[PDB]
Amino acid sequence: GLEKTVKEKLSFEGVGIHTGEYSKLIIHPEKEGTGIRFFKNGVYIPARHEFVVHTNHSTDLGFKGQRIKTVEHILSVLHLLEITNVTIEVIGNEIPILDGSGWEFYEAIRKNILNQNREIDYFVVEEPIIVEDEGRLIKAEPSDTLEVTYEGEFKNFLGRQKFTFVEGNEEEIVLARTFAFDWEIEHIKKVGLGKGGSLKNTLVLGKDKVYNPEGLRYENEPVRHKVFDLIGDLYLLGSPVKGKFYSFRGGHSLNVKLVKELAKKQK
Ligand SMILES: CCCCCCCCCCCCCC(=O)O
Ligand SMILES: [Zn+2]
Ligand SMILES: [Zn+2]
Ligand SMILES: [Zn+2]
Ligand SMILES: [Zn+2]
Repeated sequence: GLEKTVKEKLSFEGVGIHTGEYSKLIIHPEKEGTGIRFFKNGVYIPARHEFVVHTNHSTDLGFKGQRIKTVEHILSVLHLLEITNVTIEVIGNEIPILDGSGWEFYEAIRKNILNQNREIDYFVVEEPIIVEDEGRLIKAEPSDTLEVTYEGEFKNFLGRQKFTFVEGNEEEIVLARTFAFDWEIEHIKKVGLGKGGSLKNTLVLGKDKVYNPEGLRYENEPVRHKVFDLIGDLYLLGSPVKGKFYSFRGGHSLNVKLVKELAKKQK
């Protein structure tokens, strides 16, 4: 496939789920071979694993004293549409959460794709690999197409659920919203996070209840969102990824751990 950028500048704005502050994005077109990077207060922060500085409740990047929180969703949408060259200018300290999914980003960027004059240099998983952490596990193996399966084992009514994404089914995961369980809200607030969270941008679940009056968009919306997250974190490898992935209870921390190991193996 050929590298792609956006036809023109695209802007998005809104509160950040963690900072609770208003932030704005301006997605700028870039020439072939530029790659995906963020720009904040005069500093360019490449969308690569070397710049990850936090992964507990979001994937955050930083460089030279400048930090940007929650890049997982915008990066996942860019990965899914195979946008390879753009500069995401951020005026604020975090990417706007919007409705908690990648829908708005997806609809806008998809309508503004510009093919360029260079073959994409994909990151191709060359051999099987497995990373684990406290019962959580993620496996990656060779594949001509990006395939991602996420299996969750939740302590509430969700129980055991599984979802598989395959190329062409992008729309099945870009609408899945971020979620949190009521029993983890106290901790998130205590560590200085989740300041912008609300039922408008977060699916809040209880042991046996869904607080959002609109309910779930899909009975397995939570696992679809986790697949969406992994695809965003996988883009930290530096280019569109070709491989088959299986994540069991994975999260941003384990996702980045996998990315770093795959990168080391210069796979
Ligand atoms: C009662 C209003 C709801 C408060 C929402 C708390 C903030 C949401 C935390 C974000 C959870 C996603 C964590 C992740 O990125 O893996
Ligand atoms: Zn090609
Ligand atoms: Zn924490
Ligand atoms: Zn996240
Ligand atoms: Zn997410």
